[PDB]
Amino acid sequence: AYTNSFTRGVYYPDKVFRSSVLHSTQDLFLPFFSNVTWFHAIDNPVLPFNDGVYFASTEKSNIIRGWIFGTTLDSKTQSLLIVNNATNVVIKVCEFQFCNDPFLGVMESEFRVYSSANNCTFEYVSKNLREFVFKNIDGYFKIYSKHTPINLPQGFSALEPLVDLPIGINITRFQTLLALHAAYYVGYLQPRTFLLKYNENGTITDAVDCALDPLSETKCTLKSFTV
Amino acid sequence: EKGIYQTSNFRVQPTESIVRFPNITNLCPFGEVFNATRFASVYAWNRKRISNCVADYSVLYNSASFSTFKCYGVSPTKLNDLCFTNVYADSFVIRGDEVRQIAPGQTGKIADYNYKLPDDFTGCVIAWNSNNLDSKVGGNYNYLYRLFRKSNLKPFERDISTEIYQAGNCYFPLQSYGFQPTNGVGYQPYRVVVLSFELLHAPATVCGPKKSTNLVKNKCVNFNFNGLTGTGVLTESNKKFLPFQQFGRDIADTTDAVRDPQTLEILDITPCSFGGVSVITPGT
Amino acid sequence: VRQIAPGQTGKIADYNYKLPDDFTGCVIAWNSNNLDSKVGGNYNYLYRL
Amino acid sequence: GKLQDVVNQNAQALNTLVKQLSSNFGAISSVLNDILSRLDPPEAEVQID
Ligand SMILES: *[C@@H]1O[C@H](CO)[C@@H](O)[C@H](O)[C@H]1NC(C)=O
Ligand SMILES: *[C@@H]1O[C@H](CO)[C@@H](O)[C@H](O)[C@H]1NC(C)=O
Ligand SMILES: *[C@@H]1O[C@H](CO)[C@@H](O)[C@H](O)[C@H]1NC(C)=O
Ligand SMILES: *[C@@H]1O[C@H](CO)[C@@H](O)[C@H](O)[C@H]1NC(C)=O
Ligand SMILES: *[C@@H]1O[C@H](CO)[C@@H](O)[C@H](O)[C@H]1NC(C)=O
Ligand SMILES: *[C@@H]1O[C@H](CO)[C@@H](O)[C@H](O)[C@H]1NC(C)=O
Repeated sequence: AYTNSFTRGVYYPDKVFRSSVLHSTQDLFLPFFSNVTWFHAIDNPVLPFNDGVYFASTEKSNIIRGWIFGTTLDSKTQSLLIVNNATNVVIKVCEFQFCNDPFLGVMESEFRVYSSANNCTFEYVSKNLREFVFKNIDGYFKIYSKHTPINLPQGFSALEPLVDLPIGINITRFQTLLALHAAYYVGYLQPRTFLLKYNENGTITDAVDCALDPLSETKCTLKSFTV
Repeated sequence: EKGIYQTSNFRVQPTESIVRFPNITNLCPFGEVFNATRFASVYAWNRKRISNCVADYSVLYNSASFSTFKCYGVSPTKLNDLCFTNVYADSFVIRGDEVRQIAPGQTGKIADYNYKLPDDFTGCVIAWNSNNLDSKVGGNYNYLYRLFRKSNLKPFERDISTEIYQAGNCYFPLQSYGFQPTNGVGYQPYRVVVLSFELLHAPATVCGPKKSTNLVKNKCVNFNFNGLTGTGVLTESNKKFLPFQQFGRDIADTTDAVRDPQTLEILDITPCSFGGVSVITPGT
Repeated sequence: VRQIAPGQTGKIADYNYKLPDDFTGCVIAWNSNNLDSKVGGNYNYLYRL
Repeated sequence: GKLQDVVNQNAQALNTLVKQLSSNFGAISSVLNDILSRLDPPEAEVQID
């Protein structure tokens, strides 16, 4: 199953405020109108994470829970675990013996996402649409998110980073965690010099992808949205 | 001759210097980087993050106990007065003649097989002797390094593979360190550590030892925000920084607003009033 | 001895002798084991710390 | 148009001029004070140049 990613996967490329300036950034985003793979959960295969993932997720009950990023998903290989416990956000990097079908039970009943770990170098703890973006550059993982209300709308919405983590892991494949007793969409990112128009409040509220079509390329060249 | 002549430039001078640093007293532990009992093998070099700390690099510097302490993209005496997001401390032990190999654009066994620095390396490389501690009679073969592998490495990548190398002819790609205290300086161990600084506009967490002073507004100041130096008048503003942004930027990529590291408040930075000075003279 | 040059730092440079950036001269040095190193110690030589 | 064009051209040129302050030209950074605060004169001289 596939679908079309209208105006999604747009994140603040830099840590820096800019106001009412049409700023052009070359960086790997989700290309406009990309062709985003849809999964239905009424289904958790091991997908590549070669150059980032626009992991959108619309769901109504927060059953989408966790993210798993491995090279072989075995004990020996290195596995990052972003597990969102609905009580406290948790992250770990630990090299795990993974049960093929990890999940949480719930009034909570089960926590059955793994079997064992050997060594590792981190742990951290703390009607709707929820977008997320995950990238790894030179061992620096960067996560962006956005929670917007909708009961994929071609409505533009900026994405702001929340966490970096120096995993240093050579990631190429990933996963997603679901809690039994929920559609979610994976895109792939590529280097696409987006030209983004911050408004007066400094929020990215429109953008053009330079390589979409001749109109977009022209817009890019003139540093303008109207031509 | 009679006329109006554009002679000079009127530029208000700053009155005082403002230095504002996040107030953290945690002095971060270089000690077990440098009196670390063991560093791992150079192929499995040890990473450690350094953040949320105050680092006196000068006391490290004048220690004079290091054979080679040399710095790129930054200067040892200058880098006391700088604030960084992260400090990456990579340490290991390598041979003697090959300490020069730890630099960008450098090749050889360890560089092309164990550790590369990028061309745009913005850190500091240090190394000292370890005869008393890394060279034992009869041989200390704990230290190991990579010999054979398919390709060349990218900056700061770790390869800890033990797969038997395929020449065509099968050899162990890793060979160890036969180390006597009796040998020449060329065949004398070196304790090596390199710090690469993550220069980012994210909230800096490792900062030099400097007293952050009081903040004064609406008067020409010579300011320094987390090592970002400048001059101007700082006023209250309404540029709604979102909680993650720190340095508002101007068209010319000069910082135009800053979130104060101590009180997370935004300050607009306007260059101190300046202009041209022209002189009107009837012909002398 | 390499420390004796413009742009060079350390104990002797930052504490005993600096050369200017625009230095227009010539630096020379040679060994003195036979003449500057005596058994048990010759502590005549001194420097600033 | 003929008047408007004039204005635009001048304005446009100025913008380009200003934007040219955000280019490295091979230096380590496009910000002067950044180099001033990171390197000693013997090395900062080349970047600044
Ligand atoms: C998008 O996916 C659909 C599958 O429904 C396929 O027909 C189409 O060729 C794909 N287009 C691109 C550009 O990948
Ligand atoms: C990352 O892992 C894959 C195997 O999943 C491997 O083919 C690739 O070479 C690795 N990358 C690096 C830089 O080692
Ligand atoms: C921890 O890593 C070492 C390699 O440094 C490995 O030999 C060991 O098996 C790992 N720990 C466990 C419990 O497997
Ligand atoms: C900026 O924010 C203010 C209030 O926070 C709001 O009134 C204004 O409409 C916002 N600007 C834009 C372009 O939405
Ligand atoms: C700075 O000190 C103030 C108290 O004077 C405190 O409220 C604030 O959290 C401190 N900030 C940092 C970054 O240390
Ligand atoms: C290591 O120990 C010595 C004392 O033997 C001390 O002077 C030095 O400061 C220590 N290293 C660091 C980085 O503090």
